[PDB]
Amino acid sequence: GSHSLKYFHTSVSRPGRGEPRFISVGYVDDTQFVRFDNDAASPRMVPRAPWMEQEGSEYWDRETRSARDTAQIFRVNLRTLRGYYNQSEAGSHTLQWMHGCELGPDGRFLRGYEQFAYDGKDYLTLNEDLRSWTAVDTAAQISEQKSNDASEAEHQRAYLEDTCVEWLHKYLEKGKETLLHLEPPKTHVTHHPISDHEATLRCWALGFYPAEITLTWQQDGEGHTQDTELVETRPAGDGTFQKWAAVVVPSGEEQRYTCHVQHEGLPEPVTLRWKP
Amino acid sequence: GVTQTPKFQVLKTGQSMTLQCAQDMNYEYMSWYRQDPGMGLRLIHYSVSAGLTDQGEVPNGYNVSRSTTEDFPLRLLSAAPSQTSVYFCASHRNRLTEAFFGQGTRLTVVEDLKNVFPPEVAVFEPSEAEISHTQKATLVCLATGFYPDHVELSWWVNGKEVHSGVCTDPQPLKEQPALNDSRYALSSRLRVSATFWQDPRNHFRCQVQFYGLSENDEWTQDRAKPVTQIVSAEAWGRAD
Amino acid sequence: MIQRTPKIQVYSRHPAENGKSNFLNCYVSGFHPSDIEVDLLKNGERIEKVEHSDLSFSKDWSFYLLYYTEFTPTEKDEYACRVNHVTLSQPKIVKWDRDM
Amino acid sequence: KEVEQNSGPLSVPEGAIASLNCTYSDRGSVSFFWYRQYSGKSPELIMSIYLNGLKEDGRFTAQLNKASQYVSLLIRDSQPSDSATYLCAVGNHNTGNMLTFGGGTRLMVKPHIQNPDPAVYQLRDSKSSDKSVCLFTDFDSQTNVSQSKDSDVYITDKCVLDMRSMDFKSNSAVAWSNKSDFACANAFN
Amino acid sequence: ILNPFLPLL
Repeated sequence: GSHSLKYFHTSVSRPGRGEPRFISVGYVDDTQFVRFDNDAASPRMVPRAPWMEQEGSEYWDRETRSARDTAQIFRVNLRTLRGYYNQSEAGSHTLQWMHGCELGPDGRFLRGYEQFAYDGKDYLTLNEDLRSWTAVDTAAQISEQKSNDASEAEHQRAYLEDTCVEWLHKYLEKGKETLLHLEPPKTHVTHHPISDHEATLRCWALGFYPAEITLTWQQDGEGHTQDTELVETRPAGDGTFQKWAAVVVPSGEEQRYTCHVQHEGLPEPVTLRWKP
Repeated sequence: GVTQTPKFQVLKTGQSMTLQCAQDMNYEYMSWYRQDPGMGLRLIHYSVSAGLTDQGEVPNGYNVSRSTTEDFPLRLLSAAPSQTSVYFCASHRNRLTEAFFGQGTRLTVVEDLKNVFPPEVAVFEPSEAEISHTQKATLVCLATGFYPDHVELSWWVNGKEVHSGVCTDPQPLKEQPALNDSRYALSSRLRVSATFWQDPRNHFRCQVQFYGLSENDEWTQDRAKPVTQIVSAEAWGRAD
Repeated sequence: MIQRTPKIQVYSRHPAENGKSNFLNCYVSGFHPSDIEVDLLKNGERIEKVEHSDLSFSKDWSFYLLYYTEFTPTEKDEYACRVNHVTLSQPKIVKWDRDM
Repeated sequence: KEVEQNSGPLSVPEGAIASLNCTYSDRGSVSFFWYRQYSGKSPELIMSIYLNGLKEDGRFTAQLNKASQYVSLLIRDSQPSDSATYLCAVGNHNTGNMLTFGGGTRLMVKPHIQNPDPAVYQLRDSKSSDKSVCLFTDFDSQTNVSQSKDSDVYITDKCVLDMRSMDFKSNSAVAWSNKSDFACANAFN
Repeated sequence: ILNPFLPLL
């Protein structure tokens, strides 16, 4: 619901070219705040958000140790899954792991999730109850059994219900101005003649946070099926996001066309028109 | 699933040795702890995977290495009395989950091998005042002058080992509380009905397993070699 | 063994003004596996001060990355993004159009 | 220490409930364990706990409270075999050093002696040695046995034996000396 | 913070 702490882990095997590549990133809501990358002499976990620049070495030392422990086990697991599926030792393969916790409006735990993927496809999922697993196949069933025997669910639930929630609180406090004080879209319409008798109206939403947004074109305030191209929401590179929506319109009929923007950072949905 | 050797061991101040630890489970994490008598376990060294090592709380005196996933030898560089202790090896799936310990190693560091002595054993027969007044008979076994404190006492009745009616002291006594190389005493009790005791075909044996010196240790003295050995004593029942 | 070809967009952080400093973005997403080459071109030449973001992925496991560099657009200079990935026979080159 | 347990020892009457407690100093701890150790043997795991609240397994209940930084163990219906050292261990995620153990709490389950008859007997050697030990027996579980005040006289601790088929428990301590001065009659004072 | 608890597949 209200807020989340998620991590995304990628390990890629390179047999013959040393140990697997391992990258780990952490997000609060839509804001990345830490990263660990083992392509380096001594890879450390490092900050990726200015509100994380004021943590002491106790943070970085632990997170670095914890990151390296993760890389290690992901190496081991990459080996195991290669066996399970009897693949050649020459092949490069990808094990991914996402997990997160969400707060409800009361600031308390609402839900938790966790999911492994091998070569870009679900492998093993922690169920909603956080007490058991779903395996996609015979190999993943071997993994289910081993995690049952090891009480892995119980350990994951402690992380997700408790530790994860408690640090999310800390992070939301340290990045309050960015995470709670949202950034609404700066919003404008541009105009691009296609021919003699038609033009593209392009509705821009720029500089918005979080990433979730809706841009709609309407015709005399009603839903039309003209040509309406919508680009995928993209990062601005500074922590905010961008999107545009476009319609082709009969030249001279531009002002029958309104763009509607919805975003969590706006007091109210906004409406926008070409300004010649 | 964790094989640790040796079970017992005596060392002279200044010797080195290696304690073995093997795991079958192929876990990444292995550890060494030690425990002094009546105390907690304290972590010596550990290893998060093949070819990595770190120091625990009490690294001093010891080295470790992790060539393979499977084995994690501990190495006493130069033996000292303060390293007299019980040493436990462990394996772990994760850094912070359950530790699965080995059977342990009891290690006594002694200033000279001519302090080591096997125990004398004696069986003491029930009091007739006890038989009269209670209709029960308590035999006492008593093991004397052993060192180091590495013994296991058992009771055998008619050649089969017994546990019912039996009771061994928790720890032994120092014969010479003053001396730092004091030899030890240890007592036990077997209690049986008067009736059972008074059948003289009934055979009572107190067996005391001792752990001393190995073949390849060196003995340079009059007395025989305080080698690993059983020392027994026996009584038969008695009509009166 | 899933393989998905990257989607690409090229764009400035801010609306382009000739002579004004800015950032040039190439956004690749939707791809798997994660190995990818991305470069930003000025008049066909590889720019060298190009940075990129930390590899992350979507709900569907498909990866995304942002490559970016400081730049000052002019009417004359042409900018593009070169992408290659196991799923492409040949580099995909995508021209920066400032209206998009 | 980082992990605090009282060393005790603690008594519990047989059949009664035993409670053991453990505190730890570092809020960053995330795993908690109760191990049991029978004298000079390897710790055997009783229970693991990671979520706040209660966890039950047979006669054993563990309570974890991370806000107050304690774990406890409760033993229902205490048996002789529950006599042991109970070791508390935490996983401190801030420091990373595998599991950290407390100093251990030693628990003695004490059975009720049905018909106490404190007596001292004297035992002759099975070989002609003329040697003898003194046996203090059949006292109650609240009687403690004082340590030797004489450097030439040896007195053991007390231990309890169980004549299973007789449904009968006796306490016992042994005493002996080299001096011929030595009378059993007043050995155990 | 990262998850301390790492499944072995």
